[PDB]
Amino acid sequence: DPRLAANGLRLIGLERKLKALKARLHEAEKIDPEGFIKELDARVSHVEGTHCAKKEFQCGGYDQECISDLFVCDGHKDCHNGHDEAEDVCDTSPVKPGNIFSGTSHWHDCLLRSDHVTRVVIKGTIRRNYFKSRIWVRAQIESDLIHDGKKELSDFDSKGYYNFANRRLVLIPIAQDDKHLSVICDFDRGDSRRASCHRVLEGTLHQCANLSVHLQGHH
Amino acid sequence: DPRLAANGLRLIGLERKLKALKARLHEAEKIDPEGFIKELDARVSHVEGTHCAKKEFQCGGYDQECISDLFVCDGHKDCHNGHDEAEDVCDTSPVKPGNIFSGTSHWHDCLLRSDHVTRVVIKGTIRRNYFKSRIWVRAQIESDLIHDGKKELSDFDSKGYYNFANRRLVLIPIAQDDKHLSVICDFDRGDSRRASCHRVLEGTLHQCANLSVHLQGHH
Amino acid sequence: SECDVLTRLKVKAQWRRAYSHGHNREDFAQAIWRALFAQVPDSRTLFKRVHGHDTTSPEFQAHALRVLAGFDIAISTLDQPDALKAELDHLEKQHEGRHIPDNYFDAFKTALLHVLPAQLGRCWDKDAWSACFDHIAHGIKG
Amino acid sequence: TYKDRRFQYILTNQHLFIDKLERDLHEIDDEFKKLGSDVKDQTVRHLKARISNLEGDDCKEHEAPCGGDVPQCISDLFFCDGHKDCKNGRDEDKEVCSEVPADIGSSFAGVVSWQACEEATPHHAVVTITANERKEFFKPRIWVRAILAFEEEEHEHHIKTFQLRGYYSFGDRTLALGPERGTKPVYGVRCHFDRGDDDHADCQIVNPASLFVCGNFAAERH
Amino acid sequence: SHDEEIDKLNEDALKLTHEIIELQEKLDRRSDAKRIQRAGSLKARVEALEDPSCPDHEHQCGGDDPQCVSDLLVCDGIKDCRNGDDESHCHNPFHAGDDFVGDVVFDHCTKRRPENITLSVESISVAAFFPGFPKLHVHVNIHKETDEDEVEVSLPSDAIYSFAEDKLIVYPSEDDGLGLVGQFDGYNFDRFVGDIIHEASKEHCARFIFHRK
Ligand code: HEM
Ligand SMILES: *[C@@H]1O[C@H](CO)[C@@H](O)[C@H](O)[C@H]1NC(C)=O
Ligand SMILES: [C-]#N
Ligand SMILES: [Ca+2]
Ligand SMILES: [Ca+2]
Ligand SMILES: [Ca+2]
Ligand SMILES: [Ca+2]
Ligand SMILES: [Zn+2]
Ligand SMILES: [Zn+2]
Repeated sequence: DPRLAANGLRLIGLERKLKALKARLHEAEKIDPEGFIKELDARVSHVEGTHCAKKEFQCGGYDQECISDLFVCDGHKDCHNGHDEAEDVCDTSPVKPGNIFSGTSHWHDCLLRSDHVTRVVIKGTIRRNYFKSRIWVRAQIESDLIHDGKKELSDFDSKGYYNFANRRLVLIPIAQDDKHLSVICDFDRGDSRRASCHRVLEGTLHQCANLSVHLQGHH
Repeated sequence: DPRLAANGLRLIGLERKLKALKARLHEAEKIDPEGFIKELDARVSHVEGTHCAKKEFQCGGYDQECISDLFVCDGHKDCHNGHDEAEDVCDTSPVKPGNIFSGTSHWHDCLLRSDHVTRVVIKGTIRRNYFKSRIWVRAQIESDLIHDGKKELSDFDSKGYYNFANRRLVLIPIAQDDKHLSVICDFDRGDSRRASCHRVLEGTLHQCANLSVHLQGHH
Repeated sequence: SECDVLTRLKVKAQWRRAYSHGHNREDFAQAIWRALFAQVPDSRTLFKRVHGHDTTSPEFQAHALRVLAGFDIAISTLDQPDALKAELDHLEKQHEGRHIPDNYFDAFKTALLHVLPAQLGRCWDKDAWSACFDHIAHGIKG
Repeated sequence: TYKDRRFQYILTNQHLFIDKLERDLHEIDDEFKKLGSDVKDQTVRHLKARISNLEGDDCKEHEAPCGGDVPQCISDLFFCDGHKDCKNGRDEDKEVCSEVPADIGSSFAGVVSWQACEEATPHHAVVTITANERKEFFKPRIWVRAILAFEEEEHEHHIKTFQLRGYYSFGDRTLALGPERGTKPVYGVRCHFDRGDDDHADCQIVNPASLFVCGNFAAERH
Repeated sequence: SHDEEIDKLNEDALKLTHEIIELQEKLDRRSDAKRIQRAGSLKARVEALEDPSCPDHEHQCGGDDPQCVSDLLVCDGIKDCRNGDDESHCHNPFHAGDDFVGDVVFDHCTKRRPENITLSVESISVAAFFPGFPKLHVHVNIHKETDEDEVEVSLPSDAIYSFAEDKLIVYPSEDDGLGLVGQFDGYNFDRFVGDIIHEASKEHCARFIFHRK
């Protein structure tokens, strides 16, 4: 064995290296350039606003064409550039059943709670083939309250819709007169994983709490 | 490897040597032959005196020509040998702003203080291009007094000038009636780094303290 | 410096700027406390009753606020020497019996004098504050 | 110690050796960089296109080549209509059926050498697609509305503008334009996109009737 | 034979080494500290354009679950954010000996109206019991050469750094209401904007862009 042994050592080295790189993958996944830019595009676009009316959908990013939000993701090309039927626009995964969005609820009205976890749990979706403009969502709203020294879950069943055009999930409490506030989430972070939410009164849309959920998801 | 190994050992030796010499540099910097001789020249020249009047500047060292100190470093060659515009003469670094001269003040009049640190801190200089004979200096005078069991800083803002011909910095207290004594420093040690100072009364030039500052400089 | 009529006025105005707007008031208080306990951690034992072990507890919040209220009465009455003397006597009574070294009062002072300029961030006078605090603290000690 | 300095001595001049190697590598790489470069893919595409054009095809009038490895000719009317008529399906290739040369806002410009009709010296001509329509039941043509305009001097200030309508044919790779409805049969345009991309074309400004060539310009997409 | 085969082995091994280091370089490019920084700076500009997410005197912990925390509680060694953000900012951009050189943007209040200002950090004192607001002793160095004269100045000044606001506050040393405030990008730390403000009117009358020298 001349320097064949040396080459063997080199090979052990390469094995070690490969192991290390594979380890680096976990840390590499924590960086999403494309997603970062999509987020910034979202936030900047929010600061810009639009020239469209309420209940209207602006076609491109720079584009000047407006469309009724009743025509967004309905299966028909309504924009001169077809943006209203684009895949990013029409992505149905913000309300894919099984999704569990969790976040901290910060109250500043209505209720006198300290900061606490809230989960929006997507339980089901209906999308009529004759009206694809909206997805009808059913979900469970859970809240971990450390009310009286000990912990207690406060949950309720709710129903509403996800509207593609403004990327908004509205959930009002199913037959829950019992002073459970509605929730309104905007998937305005460039993805289908995070949303800026509020606990609101259904009738007036008055915001009683600030809530920011991320998907995390798995109990 | 014949005696190649031996030569390698020699090389390690040389490396070691080089390291040691580089270490000796620090100690070598503590010796300034040229500066030593410049100091002695200064001190001897002080013992000698001059044949010039007050407010006059003697040209060379041995040279017999005298000049008004209003003509020293004014941009015009006034000495037969141009000494009044020489670089050593016209060096402006004794009062380069940022300089912090520190020394021990020894009082023997006016105030009843024990020996204590004083700092002359050069804060600014103005040199008119129409009158370069003098530099107008602004400075802060600080004194660390261990007056009553604990330490306390006694500082004041001051203003004056550096005159090239007699190498003298005069600083009188800016609007400080508050019994702060003036300071007069002579850069008479051959350099721009050390000065023989006095705390004096401005009106009479009476010397209340002996003070010898060196540059050191960096708080 | 010393606690003049004038420098008392200055301290009073600055204290207005720092304390009078009940927003971050409990946070101001708690900052003072974190600094104090950082300097003299042995002093936490004096505050067992009021949960000195956890300065974020509601009981300790209530405490620090009570403190700042007392100190507020003291500052507010720097120009009303009769009232000042009264409040100082009251605080003194509330503090007698408790073995509190000058040590701890110096800790309190240093804490206050570091949180204050962080609060105001601008125009403030540490010498005036030093003088007047010394007056108030001397009042509380005896 | 001494053994430590021996080990460190070995480490020190392995790094030195690595540094030398690195310097030598940089020399060699620098020497390699001075061997010219590779070629612009556009220059190659256009060269290949020019060769292809010089080679021609055995197609009949109203036929166009499918392209590809085995030459086959099919009808004008069979390109990009959703059914594969070429043995290799090229008549439905996504590149062949690029509708970009007829896109709204597309403008092709270039300097014209005239041979008749206009007695002006070489100036630019620009033809701009202003509208289009591709009927879903007849996809082998894109019907277009265009405008032919001429570059004229700062002194003229009475520019001439010709409104045109016509089509783009995929197989021909041809933009054919004639006078708009009721607009004086003065000019027509024939552009052939034969440089291998959707961005250059050989145009002629012709008489709408005789197809007589009035002038030629090498069009470029701007 | 026993050399040709060995050489082929060494060759395949070199090529493998190359492919492996290539993967590593992709990994490195993705996580390149400079790139992440630039991203942070961009995000920061966007944040500047948005409405503040926190009350006037609070700090946004950031993250996918935002939270506001008192400015006085940032970098005091006690975790107040649920994500501990208040306790990981804590690297002071200024070190004893650092120089920053700022070039003028606009200026209509400073005495010398200089082209550039050098800010020299001389010392830093961090109270162990209050580490969130380090105190610096700095010198403001200016050198202006007009026709009538040449003026040089080195003004000793006291400063505070706020980790909460990523901000250097240099208190005036001369007899004008003129203080220097350096706002850091949040992610850069080799560049800040130095606004000169009247301690009283709060009026913003000069701006210099400072870079680490
Ligand atoms: C001038 C600064 C200070 C002020 C204004 C002040 C004021 C007060 C006030 C208002 C109370 C509330 C008493 C009550 O309402 O029953 C109190 C209690 C107390 N103080 Fe102070 N104080 C000061 C400094 C200190 C010092 C330095 C210490 C030593 C760490 C100290 C130790 C205590 C303790 C142990 C209590 C009672 C705690 C309890 O309720 O269990 N104080 N003080
Ligand atoms: C400041 O500006 C002057 C020119 O106006 C230049 O000569 C000098 O080097 C500059 N100093 C620094 C440190 O930028
Ligand atoms: C103080 N208690
Ligand atoms: Ca649609
Ligand atoms: Ca002269
Ligand atoms: Ca076909
Ligand atoms: Ca903290
Ligand atoms: Zn932060
Ligand atoms: Zn200084």
